[PDB]
Amino acid sequence: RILVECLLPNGMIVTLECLREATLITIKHELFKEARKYPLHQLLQDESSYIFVSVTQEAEREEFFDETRRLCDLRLFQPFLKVIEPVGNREEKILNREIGFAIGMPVCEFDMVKDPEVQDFRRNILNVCKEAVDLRDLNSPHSRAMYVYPPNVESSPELPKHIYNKLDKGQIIVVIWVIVSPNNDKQKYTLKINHDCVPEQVIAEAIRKKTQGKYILKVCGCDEYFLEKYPLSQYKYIRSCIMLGRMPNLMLMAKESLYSQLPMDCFTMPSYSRRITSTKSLWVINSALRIKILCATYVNVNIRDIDKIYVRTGIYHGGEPLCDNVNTQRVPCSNPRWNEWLNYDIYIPDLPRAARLCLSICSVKGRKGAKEEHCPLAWGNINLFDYTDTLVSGKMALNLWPVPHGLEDLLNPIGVTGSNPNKETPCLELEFDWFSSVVKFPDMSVIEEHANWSVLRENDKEQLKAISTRDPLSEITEQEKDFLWSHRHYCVTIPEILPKLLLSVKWNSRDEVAQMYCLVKDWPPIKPEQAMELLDCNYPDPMVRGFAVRCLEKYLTDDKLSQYLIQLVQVLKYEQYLDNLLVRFLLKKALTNQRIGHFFFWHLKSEMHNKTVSQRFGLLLESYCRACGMYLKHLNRQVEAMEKLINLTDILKQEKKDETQKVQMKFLVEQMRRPDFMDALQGFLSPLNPAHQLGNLRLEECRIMSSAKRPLWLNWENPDIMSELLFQNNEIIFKNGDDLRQDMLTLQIIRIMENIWQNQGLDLRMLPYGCLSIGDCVGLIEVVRNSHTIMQIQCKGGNSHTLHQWLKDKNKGEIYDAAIDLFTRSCAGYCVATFILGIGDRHNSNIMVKDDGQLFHIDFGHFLDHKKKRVPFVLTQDFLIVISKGAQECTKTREFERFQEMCYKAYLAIRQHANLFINLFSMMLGSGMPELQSFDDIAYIRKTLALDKTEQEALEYFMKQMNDARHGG
Amino acid sequence: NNNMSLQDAEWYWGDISREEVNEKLRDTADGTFLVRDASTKMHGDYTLTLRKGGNNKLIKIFHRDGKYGFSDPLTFSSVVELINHYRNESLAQYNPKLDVKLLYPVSKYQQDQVVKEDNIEAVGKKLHEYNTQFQEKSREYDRLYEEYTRTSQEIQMKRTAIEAFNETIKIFEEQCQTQERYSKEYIEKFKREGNEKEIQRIMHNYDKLKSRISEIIDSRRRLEEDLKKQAAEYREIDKRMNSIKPDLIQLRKTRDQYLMWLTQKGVRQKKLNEWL
Ligand SMILES: Cc1cc([C@@H](C)Nc2ccc(Cl)nc2C(=O)O)c2nc(N3Cc4ccncc4C3)n(C)c(=O)c2c1
Repeated sequence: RILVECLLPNGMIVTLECLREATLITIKHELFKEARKYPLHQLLQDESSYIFVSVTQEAEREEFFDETRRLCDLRLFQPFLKVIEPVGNREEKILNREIGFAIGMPVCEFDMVKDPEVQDFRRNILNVCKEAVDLRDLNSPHSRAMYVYPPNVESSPELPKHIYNKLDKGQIIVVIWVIVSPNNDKQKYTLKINHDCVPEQVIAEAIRKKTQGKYILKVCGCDEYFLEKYPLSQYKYIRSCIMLGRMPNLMLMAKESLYSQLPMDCFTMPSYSRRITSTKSLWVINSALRIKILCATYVNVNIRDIDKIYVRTGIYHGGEPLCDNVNTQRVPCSNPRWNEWLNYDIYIPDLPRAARLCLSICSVKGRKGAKEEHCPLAWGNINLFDYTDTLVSGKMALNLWPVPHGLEDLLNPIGVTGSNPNKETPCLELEFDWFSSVVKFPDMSVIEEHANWSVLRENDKEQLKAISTRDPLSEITEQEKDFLWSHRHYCVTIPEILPKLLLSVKWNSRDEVAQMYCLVKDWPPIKPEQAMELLDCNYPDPMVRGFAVRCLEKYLTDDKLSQYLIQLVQVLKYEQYLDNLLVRFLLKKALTNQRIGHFFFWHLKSEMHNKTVSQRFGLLLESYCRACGMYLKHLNRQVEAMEKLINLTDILKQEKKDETQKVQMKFLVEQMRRPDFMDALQGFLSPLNPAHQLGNLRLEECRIMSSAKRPLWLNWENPDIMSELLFQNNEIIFKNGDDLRQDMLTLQIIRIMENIWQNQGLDLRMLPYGCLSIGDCVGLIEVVRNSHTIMQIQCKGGNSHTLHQWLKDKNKGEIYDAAIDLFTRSCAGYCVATFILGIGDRHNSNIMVKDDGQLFHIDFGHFLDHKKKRVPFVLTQDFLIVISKGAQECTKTREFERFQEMCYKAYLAIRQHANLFINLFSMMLGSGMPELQSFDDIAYIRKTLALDKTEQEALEYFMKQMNDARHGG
Repeated sequence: NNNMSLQDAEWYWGDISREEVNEKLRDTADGTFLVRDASTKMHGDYTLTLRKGGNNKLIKIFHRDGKYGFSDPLTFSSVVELINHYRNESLAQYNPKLDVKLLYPVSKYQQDQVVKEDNIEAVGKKLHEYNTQFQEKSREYDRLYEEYTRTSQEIQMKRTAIEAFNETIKIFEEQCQTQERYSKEYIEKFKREGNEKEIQRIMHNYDKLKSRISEIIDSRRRLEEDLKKQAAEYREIDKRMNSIKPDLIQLRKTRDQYLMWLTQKGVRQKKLNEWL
């Protein structure tokens, strides 16, 4: 159904017509019969030995070695083909088109980059990729199954004694299914076993009751496996059936049926792998630092609104200046040329290894009195040493970046370094002083010589202890920096004081930095929760950041790495060179564990629209997708299904924007009925949980919601053979138009709060559902079954007693008391959690309640007070009537006094872990979220947790804020 | 007489937050200072904040038994005396690495007078003037920032399409250079012996190629003209945002200084959320 012009290899052109679902073999076969009716058809050869070549919509000249693709999958620019003979590696041209489809950009664009740091990274990162493929391939085929199906366990084998008491005498009852007959005879075997036996001792009893191992255990309904030896109660599945009163269902498979669905995969080195005097130390120069500003190419300023412009510079070591800033002279807006040496109060040998130049072009309006009005136009940052330890010399050109929305400072020391890859932007010319040689930064044997050149009981061990346990954003005076630095040899006794002793160093003094290096080299390791603080933007030094990465690689478990993977991907934007120890650590982990590799993929992929990071993250996606094995085909199917839904919902947003739910809901059933939409959106793994495999779509139930941005309710079958024990429908919201990064962070914090409360002796049950961000304001939301908003229950039930009558109607008699104690232990968690995070505008459209009484909050949006940078709670009298069991005096019962004791206990246990929550927000400052831009925006958490008060003055601050949110409306 | 009360000093600010002092020492000469209450909110602590070397230094004032000062030999009668001892002697007498004097005190009555007419009948109207003009600017700014990112994304689509034409045109022209030298001097001239092959097979073919080659060069040229026009409106929307951005910092400062000198100080008025 389209004319395709075909350029034969004898200078002749043809107009061939084909149907749009035709493979390349079909069109190629059809071409050399229509071509024998043309003049020089005896020069040609047989159809083989030829292939096609064309241009794609990403401006790529593409050779189609894969003859089974079809005419509509090609993404051509113009409808034409061309016959040539095949030059190139055939198995390698096929992998490059799969990799380029997953990450969203052609792999050929990386070859056309001339930066030698970029080309060093590409071939030097292939060394990590090879050492992992040898590691997940060592003891086979077991080691290959552990990679694909890794154990989802807890970090700790010991049960909280309040969880242990839900097991009678340390016994668990399990139901072990066995499919025996060829006609699916489902046998069940109920057992009772110690909570700490291993899965080879569980199987050993299921065989005696039915009358190396030959069998594995699987979770019925979701293809999770128990392969590695652990106590049974440490797997998160068995651990979550002990604290919910449910029964675990396990099915007894055979090893040969799992080992045989593992497709083998091999790693081969790419094409670019095969490809490819007198020096002065930094510490022998004797001169101040100076830089020359030549001119700016163009700036977009009006002549009748702005008087002058100038260039503002500064030297920085991670957010702090190393000297006072220096301006140029103010010139007229139409002649930006300065030709001016600027002089800095930094001496050349006193520059630290992570110094940067930060500059902006600024305008002066003034024009009214004396208080001049200054405003930045464009910013840019430069490293003063490059990735080979060389000080930068000679002329330089730099394209600048637009000011971030919501910023008014004059410099931007937290932005990225490098030129704007767009080139029709303001370009500023620079000039660095030349010292008749190549100048290198010293090496650490010369630095240890200098430390030993510039180089007893006490009773104030109690001042070092008080400083050690203080907030990561607490004030430090000048007297305490002098005190910390002079007692620096006894601080190795309080190993967790290292973050505070590093902010006492003078970094513009090479004598003090040399002594600090010798002191980090012998430092005792610290907990991975405390080493993650050393990886944000206040600690740029590379000797400090390698100490932090070494503490993670010894003490961070896969369980906690999954917990903290969002933050470990944002601090990649802070590293100053492409090749570094944090990127080698994270890539090693994602190539030995697909649960980690799955989410590592989607967190980098969702930020490829960002031009400040796209080349960094693109080179790293290229390296993962080249060694991930057979999992690149699963990812390719998830990218095709997501791109179908983005294209579909774009139609509903700007072509059906005004229509009604009848004409739109019929367009949707049209579009989804097409047989190509039906193959993309059916039979793929879920991105929210890659253990949940989606099946046949259920089109009758899919619908267009009436929420803000009109998301998609979608519904799949669970194709598992024992799906009936677990759920049977995967229901997912697709949303296109909302930023889902504040919700991922909110839902991650709540899952950390709950774990602190569970390990204290409290049972406040949270519901942190699934949420994933896949691109620029597009994402996926897990749906909870058997749940209603408070607003549905109030309308269906029609008053203030509606919710309590609904909740008794659903469960009668002996189980009315368990429905009341679960509504109460749930409402106390979301009451404390939403106060600490600053989450407001809670109403009956964004609070939901299950059938069994449990409660949860949804659709958070803005978390800190981003609006004001009181509205008493309106459902207060409705939840009081539930908490007091429908009594008459709600606020005076013994049941309401236990509601308050649980909130007080939960508030004071989060306040004991305030440093963990300060750091998780600090690691997100360059993320790009508008609520979280400076260290001034994290100050909200220090107010609600009352960190400057004492423990009794804080609790009275909580009681006084809750009383102000009482009955209200 | 230079030892007045600490509550009437110009450089004393009471209880203001740490992040509200960072908005007053931002890009000021080395030697600017003020004093406030310590963050603990226990009275008699008095942290001093000094600007020096591009940074904000933070120095504690101790209170042994009616004395004041920096170190343990507290030898001053009061804070106002201590501040005056160092407005004439450099701070190198305390720390040699801190060679600077207290030069430029951040006064409270220099900028608080930026507002005038402490009536409530006046400033309510002057607050109404600014709160209307301020938020009318933000309705004109954040509209432009919306048109700015949309014009940026359409510039980038066009530039990729121009690269798609350049690679497409590059293979036709190499396809007509094999039409002749590969075939049209050694098969056409050799066998020209009264054939009907010439005018149809070779000529008619090669003349529908050139009709197709130039039709591609006419769509590239039509797109290249909408990119020049599209890159000119993108610089006019970036000039206008550069002249609105300065006007809109001045309004917020002249507008917020009203809310915190008459409506919250001159009268405890819950009408401020009702004025607006
Ligand atoms: C039954 C009930 C009572 C209250 C408050 C009004 N009463 C107390 C709470 C704890 C204690 Cl220990 N005592 C009291 C007391 O009044 O004595 C609630 N408060 C919230 N809030 C409050 C708040 C403040 C600031 N930002 C966000 C938020 C969300 N929610 C989301 C609730 O479901 C809720 C439920």
